[PDB]
Amino acid sequence: NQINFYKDSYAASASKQDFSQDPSKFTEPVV
Amino acid sequence: NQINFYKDSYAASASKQDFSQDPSKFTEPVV
Amino acid sequence: NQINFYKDSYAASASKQDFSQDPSKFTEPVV
Amino acid sequence: NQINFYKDSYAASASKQDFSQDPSKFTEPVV
Amino acid sequence: NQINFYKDSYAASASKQDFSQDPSKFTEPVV
Amino acid sequence: IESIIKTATDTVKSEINAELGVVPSLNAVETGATSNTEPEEAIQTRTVINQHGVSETLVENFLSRAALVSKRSFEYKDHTSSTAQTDKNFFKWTINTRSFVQLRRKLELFTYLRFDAEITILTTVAVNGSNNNTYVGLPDLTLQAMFVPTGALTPEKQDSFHWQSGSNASVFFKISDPPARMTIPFMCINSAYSVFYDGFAGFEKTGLYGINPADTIGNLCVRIVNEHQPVGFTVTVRVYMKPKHIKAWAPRPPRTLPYMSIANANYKGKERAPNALNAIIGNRDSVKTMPHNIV
Amino acid sequence: IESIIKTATDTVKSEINAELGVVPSLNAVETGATSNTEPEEAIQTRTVINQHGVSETLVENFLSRAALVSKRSFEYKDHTSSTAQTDKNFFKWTINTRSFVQLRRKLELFTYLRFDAEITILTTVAVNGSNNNTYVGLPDLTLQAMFVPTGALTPEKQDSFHWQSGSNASVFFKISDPPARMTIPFMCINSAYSVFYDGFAGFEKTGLYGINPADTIGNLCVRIVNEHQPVGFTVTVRVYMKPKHIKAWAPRPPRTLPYMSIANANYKGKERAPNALNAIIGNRDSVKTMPHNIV
Amino acid sequence: GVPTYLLPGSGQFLTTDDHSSAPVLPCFNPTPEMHIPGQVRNMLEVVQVESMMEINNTESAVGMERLKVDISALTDVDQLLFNIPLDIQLDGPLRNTLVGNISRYYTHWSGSLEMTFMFCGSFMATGKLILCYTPPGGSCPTTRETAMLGTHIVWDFGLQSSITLIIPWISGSHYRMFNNDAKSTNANVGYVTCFMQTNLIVPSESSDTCSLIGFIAAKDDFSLRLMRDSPDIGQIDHLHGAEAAYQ
Amino acid sequence: GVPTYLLPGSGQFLTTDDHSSAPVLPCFNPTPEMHIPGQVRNMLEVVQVESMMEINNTESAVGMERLKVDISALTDVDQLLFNIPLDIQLDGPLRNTLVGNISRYYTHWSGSLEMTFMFCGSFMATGKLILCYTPPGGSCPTTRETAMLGTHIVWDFGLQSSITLIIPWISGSHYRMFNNDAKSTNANVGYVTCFMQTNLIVPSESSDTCSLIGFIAAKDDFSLRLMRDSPDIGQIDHLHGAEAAYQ
Repeated sequence: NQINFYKDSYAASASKQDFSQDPSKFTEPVV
Repeated sequence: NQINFYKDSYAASASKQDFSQDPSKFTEPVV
Repeated sequence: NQINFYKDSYAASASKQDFSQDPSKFTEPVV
Repeated sequence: NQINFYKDSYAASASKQDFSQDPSKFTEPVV
Repeated sequence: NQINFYKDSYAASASKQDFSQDPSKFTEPVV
Repeated sequence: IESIIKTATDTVKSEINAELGVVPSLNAVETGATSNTEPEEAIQTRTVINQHGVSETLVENFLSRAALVSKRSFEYKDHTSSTAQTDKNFFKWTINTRSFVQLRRKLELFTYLRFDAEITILTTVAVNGSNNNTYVGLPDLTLQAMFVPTGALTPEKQDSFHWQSGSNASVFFKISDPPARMTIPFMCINSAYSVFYDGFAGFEKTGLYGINPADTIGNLCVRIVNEHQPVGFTVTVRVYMKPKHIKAWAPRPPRTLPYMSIANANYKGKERAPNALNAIIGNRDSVKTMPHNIV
Repeated sequence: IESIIKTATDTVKSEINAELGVVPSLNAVETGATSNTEPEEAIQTRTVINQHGVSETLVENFLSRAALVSKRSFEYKDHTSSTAQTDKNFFKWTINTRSFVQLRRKLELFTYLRFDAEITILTTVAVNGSNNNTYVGLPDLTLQAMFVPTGALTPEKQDSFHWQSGSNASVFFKISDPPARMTIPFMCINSAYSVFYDGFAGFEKTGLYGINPADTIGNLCVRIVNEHQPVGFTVTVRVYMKPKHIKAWAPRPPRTLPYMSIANANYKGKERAPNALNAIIGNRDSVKTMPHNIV
Repeated sequence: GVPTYLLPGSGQFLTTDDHSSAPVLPCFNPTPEMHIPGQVRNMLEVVQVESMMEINNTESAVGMERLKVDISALTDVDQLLFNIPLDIQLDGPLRNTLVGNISRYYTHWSGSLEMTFMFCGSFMATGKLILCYTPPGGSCPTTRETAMLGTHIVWDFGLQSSITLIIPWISGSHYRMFNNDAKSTNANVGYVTCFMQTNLIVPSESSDTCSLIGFIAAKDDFSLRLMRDSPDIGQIDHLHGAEAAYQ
Repeated sequence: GVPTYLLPGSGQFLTTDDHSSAPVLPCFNPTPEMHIPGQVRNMLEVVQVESMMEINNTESAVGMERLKVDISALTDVDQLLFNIPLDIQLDGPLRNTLVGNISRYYTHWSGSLEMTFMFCGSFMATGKLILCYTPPGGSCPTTRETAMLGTHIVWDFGLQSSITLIIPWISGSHYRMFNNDAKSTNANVGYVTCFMQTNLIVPSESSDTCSLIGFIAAKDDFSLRLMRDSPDIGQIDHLHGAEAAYQ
């Protein structure tokens, strides 16, 4: 699904695959 | 035969492959 | 050599590969 | 390196790969 | 990442992969 | 149930089945449709293998025909000079199926459809003849097509500063170009588009009837990016939606009468038959009088 | 921690949990947000499997919407005849997010963002009507868009000989064409773009406040390649930046007041509520008086 | 790859294309699909169900009295009750059917037609009745002996009170079309003619206006092919709400 | 490969495209990423945190006095303290929340809302207090007995000094939208109504202007869908620095 034919890693598709997230940084910033 | 190069599953080709169908829902809606 | 990316079998390339032929239908239509 | 997607062998890329050559046809056309 | 479909090796992509380098040619040109 | 049929079903050979105690043809209408198949009774069939096309009559094949949903021939000029609610180089088309009766009838075949709207925006230019201007070429205007959900503020001008599109979905496509093949997804908070809605949008009693609040996709605000030309053109933006990824529910009677309003299903037929209120089918001279007869 | 969640979390069945000694709902605000989930207390929930869309509300999905950052309708004519600081067929737009408030608010949601700027330059032509010129067709100008880093000398003319681009990045794209989909990388000497910068750019006391020297990407000098036409056009170059490859840090209060300046975050709200200085939210008639009520 | 030549069929919006299209909403997760009842994965499921024809296509039959047909106790034998032009496209009794409105979207149609007629009479209303379907090639019959030679079926009313005649698929071609010329080999399906067999016997206390309700459905071999645009609706002007949804 | 036909969706700048784009800097190695704190990989992490509503949406409440609500020792029982239009889009108390400003970027919103109210009073300021959330379908309640039938929770102030009411996700659809018509089945979330339960008991040395600070957060099932452009900001003119960053 990626048509990145350029030689730079920044010029790829918009990576909408960072599904992992840590809400405890802002919701529960204790101990 | 699918040229879906986008990152969304909705943006694919028109799926004309749902050959399975249940006519007894509307023809014989009994028992 | 076929770039048929459509979902219909009729929309493919012009099949110029039917090399088999029976000339005895019209040349010798006997017995 | 060949993008010949047509059904004819003549319509391919210009074959610049015939490296073999016999100069003795014209240089030494004897015996 | 290379879309070199031509028959010449010079006509390829700009090879930004020559990471190896010898700085001692110009920094320390001794012994 | 569990039918994965791809072709039409073959009929088998039927014989003289004159049997006492059971009968195929005398069915009961007052449950549903009948189960009297062709080799069961009423004919002595032959075994014919049926290889007929069922893919062409698929519901996705029925409904993924890109038909018109909004044709706006908005006038592209220096609207500033003199314009009142005159599509000042942009129209805020609220996305409704119901404007054009062909695809409206196709989607009002079914109560519920989950689909993705492959929206193709074909835009044509015509030089307006009210000012007696010359042809002077058809310009290649880049035409922004911003889809705003409901709740987002629709723009009020051509340069309304709501065309920045920080989070709004928009395409920037010229006219001397292929049309904007864009796919708006299943933009419904429910699991289907209630094409028919026997309910009111608001919780108040004075809400408008038949408009599902779940099916308010939003507005497709289409504008002209570049500034006004000295010669006026009539930019006609035709948005065609191809219901793609079709999942349909509860098929319905098709709309026989001509449509009247977008927001509701109000009806008034033609002045006589056909497709009239008192006569949907065109009348014959008598019950036994037969039309279109070879003699 | 270690949450790799892709869908919304399912709630479990809750019973009568009336237990002495511990309580879920009475939390402490004065640490942070609370941990009282739905089946813990305050409701007797049902086990519902939650399959809702979380990919659409990803921070990359939030921020990779290509919105406007500079709209310059520079006048393309023989500027030589008569022009003073009038965009002589070229403008030296210093690359700042802050010009258009939609994407400015989207990027000022976060203190820090490492991203690659997918810059799409959509250019539209309009014949200027001050000279009462005819339409005479919209020309297909090749439009050079040179991105110069800081320290590089910006050009001063259309044919300024700084458009040679021996090392400067530039694209040469026409208008009767798709727009220049170019990606400017993470052009920051720090590991993120400090969208907010509580500091001064220079080491001197008279430096300008809020402009990060690390976030000076440079100028995007956009010019017209070919020479001046006898008929003047208004070339409107709209650069749209899609924050791609999004990594965001420290989410912030969104900007409620209307923006005032690009270089700083100076504020003045509307003259009454909503979005005013003394009242961000539009006022109700009383504390117990409830607006938008179905009766 | 890099060497790409544009086909003649480029830049064309083929309304019936299936090419993938850019997602406007980029990481948009749609609503989870619930098990809604009545999913129709094929229109041939809609056509396989019953649908009334308007047998009284009559100016006297206004409104409700078009679906039903008032047959009475005629004093003559072998009498014609009604004839149905089995023409789905020629705005006949069928047009307004789920086998006919959907097949008006399709240029080609095939498959055996179902012909189910119910008797909306009293329980003491008795009498045999014959549903003659004749293949095309001649005129529509008006007498019993010239119509019983075709596909006919005798229906005593009895207890189940509904017969299902099956129209067989007789055609030289594989798909009867809707050429808008009923009298066309490739368009005419035939004529379904209804006759008295042993007359409608009704008592004195029962009404002598006993009523037949017919239905035409499709069978499992029915198929529609080239999809056209149904001539049922007509947008001669813009509907209400146009120039207002635009606002 | 070589045979390529252009799609109808070609040459279109879909603002929400993800297609790879030419690198302007060709072998540009970016800055190495350091472990900066507070990475937000999903906005639903921002919405899951507390945010004050402006309960006093009042012309007398100027500036600082909008977040707090001055409740006193009323001499009547079952008295209404305040009602919150749980409308994120209709510029209500919520609009100015991290669950509301971010959901004003999204046409669709779903998930259970958190409703955490803290008591900014003295330690000797005591009294039970009830947070009634009613599902939509009727009017906003003004009395206790017609509001305790909904989602209510009794809050003695005690030691922790903050309750967290949880708004449950009651909707016919899967996602309440922001249709800008609060009174819409698909838009109304309901009404959160606050009542006296056992009255605010305060001593003489404590002030009889005891203050409630509320917050609305999101839960782990909350989700926003179709992304729109928040109506909070308005660029009716060019900002300062425009025509100067251009210079």
